[PDB]
Amino acid sequence: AGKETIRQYLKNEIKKKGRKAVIAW
Repeated sequence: AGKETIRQYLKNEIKKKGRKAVIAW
């Protein structure tokens, strides 16, 4: 869980694909 909030949840294991969750959805 991202309770380690950096578990990789800070990256969603994707950075949502590169923080794309805005660097490009």
